[PDB]
Amino acid sequence: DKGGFFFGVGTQLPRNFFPKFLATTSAIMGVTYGLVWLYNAAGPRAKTQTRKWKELESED
Amino acid sequence: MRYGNREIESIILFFDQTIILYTSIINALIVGIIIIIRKWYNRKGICNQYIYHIKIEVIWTILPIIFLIVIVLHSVTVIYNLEINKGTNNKYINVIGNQWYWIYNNIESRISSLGRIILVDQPLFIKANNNTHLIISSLDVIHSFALPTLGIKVDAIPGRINNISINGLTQGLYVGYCSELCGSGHAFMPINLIVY
Amino acid sequence: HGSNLYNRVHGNLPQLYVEQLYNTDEILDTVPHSSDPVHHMFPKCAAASPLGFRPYDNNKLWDAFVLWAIVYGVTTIFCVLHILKYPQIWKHLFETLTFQYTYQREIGEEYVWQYGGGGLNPAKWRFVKSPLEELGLVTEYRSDLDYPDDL
Amino acid sequence: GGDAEILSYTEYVSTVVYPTIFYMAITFVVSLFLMYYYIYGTFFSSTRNRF
Amino acid sequence: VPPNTLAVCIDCGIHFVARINEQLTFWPDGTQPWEKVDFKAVEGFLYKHYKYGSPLMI
Amino acid sequence: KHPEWVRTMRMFHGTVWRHRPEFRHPWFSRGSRASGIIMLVFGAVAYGEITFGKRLGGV
Amino acid sequence: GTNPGDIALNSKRFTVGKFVAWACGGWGLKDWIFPSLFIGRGDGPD
Amino acid sequence: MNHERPWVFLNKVTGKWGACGWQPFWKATSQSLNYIPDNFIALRTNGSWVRNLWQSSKVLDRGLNASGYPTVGTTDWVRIPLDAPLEA
Amino acid sequence: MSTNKNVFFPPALHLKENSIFQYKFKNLAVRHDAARLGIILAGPTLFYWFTVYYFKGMPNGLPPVLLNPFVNRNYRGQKRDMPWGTDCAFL
Amino acid sequence: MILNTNINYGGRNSRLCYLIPLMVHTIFLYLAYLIYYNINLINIYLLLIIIIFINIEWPLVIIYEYIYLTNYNIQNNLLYNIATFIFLEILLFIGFYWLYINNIIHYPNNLPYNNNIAVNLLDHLNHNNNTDICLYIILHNLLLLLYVTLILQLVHRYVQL
Amino acid sequence: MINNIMHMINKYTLTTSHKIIGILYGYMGYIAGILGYIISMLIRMELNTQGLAIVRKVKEVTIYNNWITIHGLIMLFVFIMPVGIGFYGNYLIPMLIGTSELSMPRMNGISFWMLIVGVVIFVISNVLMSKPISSGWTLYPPLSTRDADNIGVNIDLSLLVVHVLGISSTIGSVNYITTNKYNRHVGLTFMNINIYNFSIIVTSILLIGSLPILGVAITGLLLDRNINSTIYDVIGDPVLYQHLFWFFGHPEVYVIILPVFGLTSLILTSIIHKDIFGREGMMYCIISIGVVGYFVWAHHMFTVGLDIDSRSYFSIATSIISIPTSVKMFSYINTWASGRGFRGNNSSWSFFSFLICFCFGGFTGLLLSSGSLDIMLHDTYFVVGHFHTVLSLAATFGLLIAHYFFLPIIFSYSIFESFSFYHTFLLLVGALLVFYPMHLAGLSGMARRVPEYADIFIPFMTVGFHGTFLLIFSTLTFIRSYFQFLSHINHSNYL
Ligand code: HEA
Ligand code: HEA
Ligand SMILES: CCCCCCCCCCCCCCCCCC(=O)OC[C@H](COP(=O)([O-])OCC[N+](C)(C)C)OC(=O)CCCCCCCCCCCCCCCCC
Ligand SMILES: CCCCCCCCCCCCCCCCCC(=O)OC[C@H](COP(=O)(O)OCCN)OC(=O)CCCCCCCCCCCCCCCCC
Ligand SMILES: [Cu+2]
Ligand SMILES: [Cu+2]
Ligand SMILES: [Cu+2]
Ligand SMILES: [Mg+2]
Ligand SMILES: [Zn+2]
Repeated sequence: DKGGFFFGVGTQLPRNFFPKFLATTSAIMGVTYGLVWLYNAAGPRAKTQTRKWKELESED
Repeated sequence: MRYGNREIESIILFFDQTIILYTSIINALIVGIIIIIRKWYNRKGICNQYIYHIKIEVIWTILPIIFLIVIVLHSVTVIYNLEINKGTNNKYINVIGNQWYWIYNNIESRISSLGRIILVDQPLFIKANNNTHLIISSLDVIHSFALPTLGIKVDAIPGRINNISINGLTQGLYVGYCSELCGSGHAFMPINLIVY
Repeated sequence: HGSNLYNRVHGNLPQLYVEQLYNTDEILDTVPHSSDPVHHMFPKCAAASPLGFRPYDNNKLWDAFVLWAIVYGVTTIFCVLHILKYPQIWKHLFETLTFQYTYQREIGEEYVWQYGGGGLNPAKWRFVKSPLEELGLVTEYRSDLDYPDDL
Repeated sequence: GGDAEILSYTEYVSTVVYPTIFYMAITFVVSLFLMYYYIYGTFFSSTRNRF
Repeated sequence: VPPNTLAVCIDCGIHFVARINEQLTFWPDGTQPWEKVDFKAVEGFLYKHYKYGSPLMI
Repeated sequence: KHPEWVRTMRMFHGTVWRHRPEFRHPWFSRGSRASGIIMLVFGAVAYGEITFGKRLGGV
Repeated sequence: GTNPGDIALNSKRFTVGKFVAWACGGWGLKDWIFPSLFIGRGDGPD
Repeated sequence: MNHERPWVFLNKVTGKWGACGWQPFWKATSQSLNYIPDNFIALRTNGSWVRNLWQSSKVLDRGLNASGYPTVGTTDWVRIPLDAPLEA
Repeated sequence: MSTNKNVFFPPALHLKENSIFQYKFKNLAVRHDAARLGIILAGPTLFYWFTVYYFKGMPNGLPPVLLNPFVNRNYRGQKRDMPWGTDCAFL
Repeated sequence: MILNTNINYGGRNSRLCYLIPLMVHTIFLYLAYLIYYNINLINIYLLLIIIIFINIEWPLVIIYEYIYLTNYNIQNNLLYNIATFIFLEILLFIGFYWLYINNIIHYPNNLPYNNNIAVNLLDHLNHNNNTDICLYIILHNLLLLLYVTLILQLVHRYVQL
Repeated sequence: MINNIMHMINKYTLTTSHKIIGILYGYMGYIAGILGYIISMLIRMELNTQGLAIVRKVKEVTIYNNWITIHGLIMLFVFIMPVGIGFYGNYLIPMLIGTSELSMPRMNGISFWMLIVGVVIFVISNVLMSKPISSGWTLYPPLSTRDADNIGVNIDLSLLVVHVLGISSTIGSVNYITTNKYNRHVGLTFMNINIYNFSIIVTSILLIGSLPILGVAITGLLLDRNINSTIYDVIGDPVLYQHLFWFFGHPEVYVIILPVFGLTSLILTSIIHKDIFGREGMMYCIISIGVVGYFVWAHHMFTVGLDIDSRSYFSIATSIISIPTSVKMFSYINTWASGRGFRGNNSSWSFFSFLICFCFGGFTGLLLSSGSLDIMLHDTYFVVGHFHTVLSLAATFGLLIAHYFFLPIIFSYSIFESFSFYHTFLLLVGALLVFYPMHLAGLSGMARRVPEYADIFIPFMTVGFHGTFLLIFSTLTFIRSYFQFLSHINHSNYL
């Protein structure tokens, strides 16, 4: 019962550790996924990846 | 949907057999590990004496062996099936891997601007259903003629003349790569084959 | 710890410790004695743990510096050497990570986006427009930057 | 702790190890058959609509 | 286990007694006694060792 | 009077007892540590000359 | 199994130790802004 | 560190008591293997205040006339030290 | 007591042979080693010199090898700067 | 008196723990310099003098430790290490032979000259002979080494008996 | 304080104590691991973004090639072997058999300082000097000898780095075998020494037998570069170079892996409070893996042009080597059963990750054994997925088990379990996102050692981007946790 919400003392986990741990790791995964989506939606992209190009070379 | 060759079909079927075997083994071990972990975490089923079982050990050593001889035999036969079509050819083609471009019968092929990395200005043409012999080598350094969708991947090594047998069944353009580090322009040294 | 020289001299074969008044360190190159103090591996940790203390205190500047050097020293030396020898690589990295560099991006265009599921499959992809220019932070893309011509 | 379940060698082998292996064998056979059908589409005729 | 005490392995229930006997030997420099030596010189050496200790043969 | 016998006893009865046999030879230790120093200097100088391209002979 | 040392010089809001911890490891803005969650009950005799 | 030894609050009008003291606390981190924490609530003591509290509980709950003890500010609480067992 | 005694004044042992050397050659292993040495010294060595006596006034008629053809005098235009500084063999 | 320890070799601090690595560093940077500038940084003879001088330490400690610290356990450790070192040398020789016979076991080859019979009187035995190999002088050297081997074996057995 | 400074320097340079040499090996190994990780982050940032976003020029891809080659060399020869074999090998081997020191105390110090010399030469050559070696970690000629981007001397300095590392490894191996064979205390037979010692012995036997061949190959490269011979030229045998190098290549791999098996076995005995299931079986399987690894070297050259019979033979031999590792995996699974391993221990969870990842990597690598199927998977990202889901998820996690088990013992401070949980779990999830996609990008034809890829492969590199961000977070967490390990409190008040 000592320690913080996300950390315990020494080799003693905080109360209800694993649900909190999974939730916080899921939050971190979501944040990093958002960062990747942003860097793909505003980072360097070649002219061959535009909607026109990819939709015209996906037919024949 | 066609296959583009028979050797590729054989390789694909061997791959599928191995995939089935490994997935079965993984499922068995997953069930076992699930039982073990579920018992363990609840502090159940403890026995410090259980550190030996002769029958179980002998059986678990034997079992992987019998299921592995089949895989080995199948793989060997697939290799020889790849290599039988030599000698039944009527066309020869020679391929040279230069520094970041290819040469077919003394005709150069470099990347183009119409395609990003896949297309080439000068393809290599072979006739459908006609067995051909490719004599491959390189001038400066080691490259690797790689068309893995037809089951061809052979290194072009300086001073070493490799000889592969290529056969096409589906008409069209197959894209391949250098598949061997050769320098700065290794990523931009594509291969194009046209089966007509 | 404290020297054992009195015992060594009053020991049983004192002639072996005559060398100890030459240019010679006691701990490293002198004959060990029956009553020597026990030497530990990390003496700082060995002396601090039984008193409840971690070996290094961040409030002391000397200790903070020593621990920084122990943990982050060679890392930052390597980074500094690399940045000094390859200024342009880190310049380009900074340009890319700050959205200053766009290869061939246009204004108002849509670009393909797919997370997984194998290679590009037209039945799974989406198309995305740049939120930065949707908001208004971006109106034109810088051209003074280095451009990988012939690619 | 006091709630830990401690079993002797004979009891553990008989009531834990063997049923585990039995279930593993069942899983092995079932997975083999279902995977072969999943990929090829036929239980004994290799690829479907091809042969 | 401490040097000269009666200890019990309670895994096996066995009573044992460790004991350390030191290897005090004459300095091996060629001045070793070639014939039965008496207690006098040995008495002096043992006294010095028991009071201050003697080097190790490392 | 055997030379080996004399050498042994000298090692035990002839020289100040040193824990380290290399320290039993006072000058050789000085020579060896000087070798270490000059090898460090040689390494540093060679590194500097190779990288910069000026071999320090023109200066 | 920890001796806090001198409670007086470690209870301040800004300290050389805390800044060093932030730079290298062990402390950060999450500790100043949210002490209820990242310091919480803390470790000591009850 | 040096703070007050643990004491006992006692409210007169309500007649209700309770121990108290200063609890040090620090940010949680790894411990030390070779160190069993000393007496921190009652520094430099053999920890007799627990025995004194246990002995004095019957005295206090039974009703103690603590008019000879100092008060705490302007409230109705008085401090009883646990240096020695309380008999009165 | 200590073996040092026999280190200092070792016993002296009487031998029937005129010298210790001969005594050590009554052992089969040393005799066989001497036999090997004699075989090597007698057969090959004496024979080898005999040959240079037998063929003292005759030439070496071995056909010389062919190393470098004329059309390959440039060695394909390959850099040959040895580390010494000049394109010559260390020899 | 002296308190006796276990039978192992206790271990001494020595300057060889870094001098040999510094010697390797010196040799390799010297080679790099010779490759780059085509001129030695210091005289080769001075370098060899330094190398020889550093390595005279081993015999001194060997003598002074055999005089004092030696027993059968230590002798066995030393002899086993010698055996491992000899094994390493044999492996190095095998590797160089591999690098030699690689292009000689593959008999077919492309040759500037002709090696087909019935075109000249000395062409069939061309590819099959490398005549310039100093044959009977190599024979004499082999005789010398046989002398050395047999003499040394005989003397070793003689002293052991 | 001159005396104190010189005393410290003499303590850490003249030493021969196995404990001190072990801690030094561990320190160097961790530092080189961090450096390799930084270079890996550079590589990943190059791959994730499109349009040579970091090098900006096709002519300058030599920087990316240098990155991959130094990443490989740093992470193989200076991260795992110094840590797995150097650190716990020196610190524990004398203790586990009850003896004072290793045999040949001086050769131990010589080994460590040879390693340091190699690291110094490598760091100077590949950073302070221009146009460094850029030929992949397998220095294939004629690319590494007859090229245009590899002409400087620093390339030769890197080859000499390989030489010094080989010397150091040989010395260490000889020392370990000798100490384990004769210094065992009375009553301990050769096959009753605990599992870790035996694995170290077999690893040492592996290193002894193969390193001279690697030395021969590297001397061949140096001679081709310097004296202008033709061993590996258009009139030479680059395939001969490949044969020699890869004859060393696979023994190195099993040398890397086996000590991890030994350490995991030992730690398991320590944390599950039960003996190893079939200890004799595990020891025999370890020696079997060691011996069989000397006959499979050419499964890395199935497309070079080997004879068809040799292709079949090497596929067979690779399957043979696959068997005993499966035996060991089953033995581990049964060992954990019936035990009382700690339910909240980073060591336990790292063991789980090690087991799962090694099984998956072994399977993926058993697919690659078939010669025929190696036609479609040679030099694609399938091989990268394989040897990163083995090296960076089974070897790394075994070393994490050892790290989280031996820190309290060495330093005497317990471990911050919640912190370590964050680190290990984010390392697991991030790494899986980076390497798992590679597998399906290899079956799809993506070649390796390319900074620029076709547009067909975007999804795999997006998932890799995600994984790289998670990896950055995990490694920062790890380093900050360790800094917090040796630092006293920073806050304290009254409640
Ligand atoms: C042990 C060896 C090792 C390790 C640890 C790694 C770690 C990583 N590697 Fe790599 N890698 C190789 C061996 C290794 N690698 C080899 C041999 C090659 C081929 C070179 C070539 O092809 O020529 C290669 C090539 C390679 C490529 C090739 C790119 C290309 O060829 O196209 C890429 C790119 O994705 C990559 C990525 C990574 C990443 C993202 C990590 C890591 O970020 C992921 C795991 C990270 C960890 C956190 C480990 C870092 C360790 C520390 C944190 C020390 C802390 C202490 C311990 C826990 C003990 N590696
Ligand atoms: C790091 C350690 C490590 C380990 C343990 C292995 C283990 C194996 N490796 Fe590999 N490998 C590497 C490191 C490792 N490898 C590296 C670094 C490279 C790349 C070098 C490079 O190219 O740069 C590489 C490359 C590599 C290739 C190259 C493919 C190509 O380049 O063409 C091949 C193919 O033959 C291969 C095969 C194997 C096999 C068959 C095993 C087997 O040992 C795996 C055995 C494991 C098991 C089998 C698991 C146990 C399974 C069960 C639980 C029961 C199932 C059993 C049966 C049904 C029989 N490895
Ligand atoms: C019932 C819901 C199913 C699971 C929901 C998520 C997946 C959506 C549907 C999957 C099939 C179509 C593929 C598209 C998306 C696949 C995403 C993926 O992981 O691909 C890798 C891989 C790529 O392989 P694949 O998708 O090519 O699988 C083979 C598919 N066929 C049959 C067509 C050949 O995807 C999978 O393995 C599929 C299952 C994914 C489920 C992941 C659950 C665990 C989560 C771990 C953390 C991941 C963080 C991501 C966070 C994103 C949001 C914040
Ligand atoms: C102390 C122990 C040894 C220490 C070695 C230190 C150096 C390590 C480098 C290893 C290899 C170096 C190779 C460079 C030497 C080149 C020799 C050369 O030029 O060979 C040609 C010569 C035969 O010339 P040829 O044309 O046949 O003569 C015509 C008429 N007779 O043929 C020869 O001269 C062949 C000589 C033998 C082959 C080399 C194998 C190593 C032996 C060392 C030789 C001297 C090394 C000189 C290096 C200088 C820098 C230190
Ligand atoms: Cu190429
Ligand atoms: Cu290429
Ligand atoms: Cu391999
Ligand atoms: Mg390849
Ligand atoms: Zn017992």
